Amino acid sequence: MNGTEGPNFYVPFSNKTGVVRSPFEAPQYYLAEPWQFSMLAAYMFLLIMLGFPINFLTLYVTVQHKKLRTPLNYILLNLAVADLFMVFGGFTTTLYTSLHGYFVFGPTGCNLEGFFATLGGEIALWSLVVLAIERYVVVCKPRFGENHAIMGVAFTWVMALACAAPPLVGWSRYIPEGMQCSCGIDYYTPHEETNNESFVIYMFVVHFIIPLIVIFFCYGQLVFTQKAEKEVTRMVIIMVIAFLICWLPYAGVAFYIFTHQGSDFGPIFMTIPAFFAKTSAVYNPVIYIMMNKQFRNCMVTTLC
Amino acid sequence: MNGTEGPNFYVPFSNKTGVVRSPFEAPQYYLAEPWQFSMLAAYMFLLIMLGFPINFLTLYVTVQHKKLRTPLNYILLNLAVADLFMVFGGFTTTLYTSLHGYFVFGPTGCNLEGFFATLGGEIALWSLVVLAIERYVVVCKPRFGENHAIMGVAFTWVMALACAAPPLVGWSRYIPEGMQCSCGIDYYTPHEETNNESFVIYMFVVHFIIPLIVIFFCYGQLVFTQKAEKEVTRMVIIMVIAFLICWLPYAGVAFYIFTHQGSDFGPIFMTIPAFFAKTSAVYNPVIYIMMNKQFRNCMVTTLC
Ligand SMILES: *[C@@H]1O[C@H](CO)[C@@H](O[C@@H]2O[C@H](CO)[C@@H](O)[C@H](O)[C@H]2NC(C)=O)[C@H](O)[C@H]1NC(C)=O
Ligand SMILES: *[C@@H]1O[C@H](CO)[C@@H](O[C@@H]2O[C@H](CO)[C@@H](O)[C@H](O)[C@H]2NC(C)=O)[C@H](O)[C@H]1NC(C)=O
Ligand SMILES: CCCCCCCC/C=C/CCCCCCCC(=O)OC[C@H](O)CO
Ligand SMILES: CCCCCCCC/C=C/CCCCCCCC(=O)OC[C@H](O)CO
Ligand SMILES: *C/C=C(C)/C=C/C=C(C)/C=C/C1=C(C)CCCC1(C)C
Ligand SMILES: *C/C=C(C)/C=C/C=C(C)/C=C/C1=C(C)CCCC1(C)C
Ligand SMILES: *[C@@H]1O[C@H](CO)[C@@H](O)[C@H](O)[C@H]1NC(C)=O
Ligand SMILES: *[C@@H]1O[C@H](CO)[C@@H](O)[C@H](O)[C@H]1NC(C)=O
Repeated sequence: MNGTEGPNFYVPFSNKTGVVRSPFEAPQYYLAEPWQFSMLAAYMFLLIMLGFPINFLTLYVTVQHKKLRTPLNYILLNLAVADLFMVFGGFTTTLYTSLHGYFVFGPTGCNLEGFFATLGGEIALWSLVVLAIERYVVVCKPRFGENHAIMGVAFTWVMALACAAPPLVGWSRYIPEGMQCSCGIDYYTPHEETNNESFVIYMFVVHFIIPLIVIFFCYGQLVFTQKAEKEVTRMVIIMVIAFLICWLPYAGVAFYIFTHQGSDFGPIFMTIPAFFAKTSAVYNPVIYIMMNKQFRNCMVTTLC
Repeated sequence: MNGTEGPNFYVPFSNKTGVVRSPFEAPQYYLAEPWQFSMLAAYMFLLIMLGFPINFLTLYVTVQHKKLRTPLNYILLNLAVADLFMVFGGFTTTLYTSLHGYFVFGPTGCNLEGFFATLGGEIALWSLVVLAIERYVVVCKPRFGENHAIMGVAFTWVMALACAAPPLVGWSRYIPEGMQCSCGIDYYTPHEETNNESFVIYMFVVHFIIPLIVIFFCYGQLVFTQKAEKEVTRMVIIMVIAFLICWLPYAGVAFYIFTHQGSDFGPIFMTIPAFFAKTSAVYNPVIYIMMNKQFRNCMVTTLC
């Protein structure tokens, strides 16, 4: 093995020189310089200070304006609420961890950082499944109304909790990654007590591949088969593209590690894809403002 | 003396145990923990990422709309330009310095950090003198026009360089302060080679007290003697109040040090008032948007 396994961690750094220390006990300065950690903390402080206002505003405008009750309006409001849980439930721990260079709050802090990012990411993925079905029904007419949109909202939380929750209670586990200042699913160790292998297969099949198959089925039916409907279909296309840009690098590296456990990689290998993925809390309302005229006008009316 | 003086620095920390190292050579971890430096860097990254867009938008909107040519519009455009110089000329060095825990760029980096902050702050203060005169002339009628406003703009640069430039070329000097990750005027040492004492008296009399006398003489005329002119006067009042909030804590501490050289103070003593003062690069265009209806409508028009 080229890294160091402990009871509840896997450090991507060899202990042949004796310097490896648990990421729950001491700063991780042996594997990176302090200025590198301070870049993580500065990046996290930015996302917190932008994420809270742009998601609170999206929530506030939606509730204030009763005209915003299309399926798109409901899903975007749901994403704003899940984004706020990521910022305050999860990102507050990332920032504190990045300031000191390790999980000062220990395994509990790791569980908070990982759970809310896994929860929020899967709400976004299953929301895109809901919108793809809605677009397919609306455009191909093979009616999707208010009830179906709200039923879809509750559906996203059920599926996302079915992915984020078991690692809290004994199926897989959340474990620090990269420079050890963020947490994710354990792709690194067998750890039979938690049946790690079955959960990763379950996560990738049910909560990655099956949703993508549904989205591209509905899209395929769209392509091989009015102005207000076109504006919504155009935004959903960009929402899916943005999701792929955000999460595919992380998905590929995680799957590579899972199929190459113990291989020679360093802390930076997962650090960059992990922290790039955390932009997921911010970008959806930015698309919303740029690609939905009615909502953008409501925000200007509310703001001014 | 309760601190440590070297050839070009004064560290507010006793070298009785021998751990003091030059802030141009080594990280300053002997006087503060790494997470404290990381807090400075996260704060500076915030100010750069906010400072550049809000000031650039003010410049762009002002140039685009030919109607924005009042004396207030010219001064706010001048402030947006000086703010941009602060962000890219000065704040980039602060972020890098605060990431590493010391002035890796050395005395040149200290000169960049201090010069552009002193220049930009003095442009703001002499701009308030111009606005006070313009308000007193228009309201009390004892006519101020485009020529007067632009003449005032050039006047603010001449006065600000009369304060900021001599420390580059031998009258006083810029020296790190606090946790040593920002730079300002030498209030700490005699250093007769650069005639430190006479510059500090010159700075406080010519570039603090004389401008405030002029501002409060004009205001005193306003108080103890239409709708469009009231809005401008209201905005100038808040600009003055905001300036005093920003700079009075720094000015008071710096004057205390100058009259109690060598006394027992620590690094936090000047750190917080120093870094609070750096909000000066962002706040003026915020007031602009909230308190000038014409400019706010033009911004909304341009951005949408
Ligand atoms: C990396 O190796 C070092 C050196 O063997 C380990 O440090 C020792 O740990 C044992 C177990 O508690 C102690 O009894 C020794 O006193 C430690 N020695 C020193 C010099 O610290 C360290 O635990 C290893 N790190 C990991 C994460 O396994
Ligand atoms: C603080 O005191 C220490 C200890 O006296 C100084 O370090 C010494 O500096 C001399 C002069 O260059 C060297 O010859 C010694 O070898 C140094 N000793 C050690 C242990 O490094 C240090 O220069 C002082 N710091 C400042 C800023 O003046
Ligand atoms: C390095 C230190 C430099 C310090 C010196 C800085 C000087 C700044 C002055 C610029 C004048 C620009 C003139 C721009 C003319 C604008 C004309 C305009 O818009 O109004 C015309 C109107 O007819 C009028 O009566
Ligand atoms: C109009 C709105 C104004 C709003 C802003 C109001 C600011 C009030 C405080 C000013 C700072 C004064 C600094 C005085 C420094 C004295 C420090 C002192 O005595 O401290 C000794 C000790 O040894 C040190 O470590
Ligand atoms: C810093 C926080 C991180 C890296 C959180 C990680 C969350 C996951 C393990 C997310 C997994 C996935 C998605 C939410 C969407 C794409 C498919 C998955 C299963 C890789
Ligand atoms: C971090 C950068 C700092 C602290 C820059 C400091 C700049 C000055 C020394 C400015 C001085 C003043 C003003 C510009 C306005 C108020 C009066 C002074 C002389 C304190
Ligand atoms: C560790 O790295 C070396 C070098 O690439 C490799 O040969 C070895 O198989 C790796 N260990 C594991 C367990 O994969
Ligand atoms: C250093 O601190 C002590 C304690 O307050 C003080 O008495 C002394 O005057 C200080 N040194 C100088 C040079 O003022």
